[PDB]
Amino acid sequence: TRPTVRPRNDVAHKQLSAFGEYVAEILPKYVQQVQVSCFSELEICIHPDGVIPVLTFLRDHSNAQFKSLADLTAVDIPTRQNRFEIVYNLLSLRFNSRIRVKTYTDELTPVESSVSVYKAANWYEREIWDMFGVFFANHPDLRRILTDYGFEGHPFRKDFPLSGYVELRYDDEVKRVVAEPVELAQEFRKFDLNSPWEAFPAYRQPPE
Amino acid sequence: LLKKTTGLVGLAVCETPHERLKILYTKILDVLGHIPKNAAYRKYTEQITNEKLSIVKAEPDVKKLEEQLQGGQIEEVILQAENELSLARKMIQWKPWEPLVEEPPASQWKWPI
Amino acid sequence: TSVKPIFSRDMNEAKRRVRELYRAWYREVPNTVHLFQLDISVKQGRDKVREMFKKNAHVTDPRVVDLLVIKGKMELEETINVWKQRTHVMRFFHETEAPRPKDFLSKFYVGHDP
Amino acid sequence: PLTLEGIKDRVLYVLKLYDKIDPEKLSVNSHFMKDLGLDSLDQVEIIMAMEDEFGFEIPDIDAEKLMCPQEIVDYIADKKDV
Amino acid sequence: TYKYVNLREPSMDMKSVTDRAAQTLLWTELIRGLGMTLSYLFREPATINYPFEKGPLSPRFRGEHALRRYPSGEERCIACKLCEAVCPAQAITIEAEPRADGSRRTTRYDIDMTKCIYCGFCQEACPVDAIVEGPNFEFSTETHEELLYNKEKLLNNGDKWEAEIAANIQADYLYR
Amino acid sequence: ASATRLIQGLRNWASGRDLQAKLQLRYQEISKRTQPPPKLPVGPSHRLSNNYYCARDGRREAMPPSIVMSSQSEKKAVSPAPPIKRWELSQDEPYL
Ligand code: SF4
Ligand code: SF4
Repeated sequence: TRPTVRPRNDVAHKQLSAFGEYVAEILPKYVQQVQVSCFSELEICIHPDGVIPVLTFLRDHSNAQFKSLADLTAVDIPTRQNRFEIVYNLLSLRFNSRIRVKTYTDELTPVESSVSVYKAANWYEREIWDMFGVFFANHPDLRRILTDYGFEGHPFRKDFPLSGYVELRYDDEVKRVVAEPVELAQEFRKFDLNSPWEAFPAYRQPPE
Repeated sequence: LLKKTTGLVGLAVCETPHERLKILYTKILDVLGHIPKNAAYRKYTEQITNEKLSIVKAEPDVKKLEEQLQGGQIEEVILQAENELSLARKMIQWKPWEPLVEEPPASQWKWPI
Repeated sequence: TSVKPIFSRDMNEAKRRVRELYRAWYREVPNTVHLFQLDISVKQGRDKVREMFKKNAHVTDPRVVDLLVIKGKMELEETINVWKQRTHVMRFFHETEAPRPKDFLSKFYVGHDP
Repeated sequence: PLTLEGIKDRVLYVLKLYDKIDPEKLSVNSHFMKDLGLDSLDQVEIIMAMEDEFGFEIPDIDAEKLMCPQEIVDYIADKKDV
Repeated sequence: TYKYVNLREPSMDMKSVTDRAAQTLLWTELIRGLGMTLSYLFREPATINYPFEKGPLSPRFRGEHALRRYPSGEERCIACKLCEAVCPAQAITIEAEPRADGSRRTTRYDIDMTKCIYCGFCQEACPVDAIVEGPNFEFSTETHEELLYNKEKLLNNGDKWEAEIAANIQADYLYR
Repeated sequence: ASATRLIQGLRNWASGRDLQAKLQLRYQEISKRTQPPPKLPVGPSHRLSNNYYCARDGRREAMPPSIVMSSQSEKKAVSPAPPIKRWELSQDEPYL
């Protein structure tokens, strides 16, 4: 499996599994899962009441020093009752490593803002307000960042349509750019592309 | 030897790094004694802080202490000691050695769905 | 059924926040009609504010009306600070849109929508 | 603001300029919700008209308890000397 | 494995101090900047004489689309819709039916040239080299719907540019 | 390239650099616009034997992630990796 297959990094896998055990046993109040991917990325799935105590740990602890917040992300998964999956990506420049801190909320439960840990989060979770509708409590300036000013709805939710509900055009009667319900001259064509044969037997879920 | 600059902007040169590290490490251990002994955070932080304090007590030279503390400049080692102290003072108030406050739902971390 | 709130503990604090947001909008409407130089009256804009508050009047969940108050404060902040233009303020008034058929018979005549 | 009769006449003047209240039922003891038939937001904009007239801010907890003109004039009397 | 930009401690002997003060008072680096600008004044400029001179292109260039033909007059498109399944913009609309001799041929082959991102996934997905993205880039219109090509416009681009398209494919196809 | 030697010397004096050795206009030193046809090589899996795809199936060696902890002694404190080695200053040009 040399030329076309990605080489497995067992050293980093062992080190990240050990540090995942380390974080899981220092903070058992909030750590719910710890997993390491086959391409060696550590995920620490925590409880949403421990957003600040976990992230302040990894930023400040001398065996962690995750001083950089690379990215902050939500993922809409509507089949869960807590549909939004808040993803922190952290970079330790000291130990040359990356960690992922995952948590969850629904539309109505607020998540605590992590600007007290990473000021970088000030826009990112604000984008999570704009795109997903997740509210962040004790945020300095929480408002929209990317959508238009009168925009109704949160676009990256998966029940939100691809084109929106409204569209703009200039109207010379009122001398104004106006919004109207969206009509497309050509509809977006939906492609059912998924093959009915199982692609990956390792990821098979057990039946009912 | 009076290192002229640390190279990092906003991080000034520490004139007496050894006594500063000793004071910060003993203050870390004094704060960390208020955590219960069964907590893994106290065990691990006492272990690494005792290692760092013994390395600081074992080396008079500044640059050799920088190579064997394995944390870069000595001033960012001091900065990390201050961050660890502030962290431990927060960990006393948070009490995160307690059991898990709430189980996630049954398919909460099931991927793919 | 034990959930974590946003700001309000029950519906009374929630209605208090709804009421203070309504006060802020009601005070703001003449300033909005002046500095955006809108071609509506002050009474017409205040009727639109009353309409936008009565549209959400059916909600009994404190978290949902807390988010409605938060989004109303965001819209008010985009209004007071001139971040909206005249167009974003006048999008509440669907003025270029033709009136939709309401009864059964006109909806039968125009098309297939129920 | 000096005399209570002037404050009562001024409260009633603000209420009779407010167009939704029928002036036939507009009395000193006329309740806003169950007698006059107003929305809650109608009472809120009545209180804001009273702040326009009298010139001081009325908070939420002591404007929710102003359901008639007599409660309003007693509030304004209790927040001033008279 | 790293270097320090701008970590030069200047000399404080009277030679270097007087050099820096003469630079301050006599504007040495300003005359260096004037000298570099004067140096480009006497260079031959890089300006080509468009429209008479043209910018250099390669045979891989991805410009205007064209439906091609086999060397008998028969069109190459066998209505297989791979170019519209692969199309990242959904610019290609295809409808097909068997024509009067039973050949699998399109009746609708539309490309919206204002949706198109000109990335050439259609010509590399095409199994029979029917759709290509030719070398024409000077096809600006005065109206939006003139950039909404049907099958007639694309087959006319093929008939218009085939003498060039076939040579470009001939020059490039051993890299494909 | 067609500059006369008076303007060429004036230009080299004004720039401070020998400009003719490195002209930013391109001339006959560049490649031909017509090239011979290539013969591109094949990859390592272009073999007629010992080339079963189950021995070179990269996507089907991807495993689901190993769950290290799940909520259903005097061991050493660990870091996510060894600490980063201090970078060496450039031997080429450190500006020192
Ligand atoms: S142009 Fe090519 S890819 Fe597209 S339908 Fe025709 S034959 Fe298929
Ligand atoms: S070049 Fe790309 S975007 Fe344009 S028609 Fe081809 S596949 Fe579609």
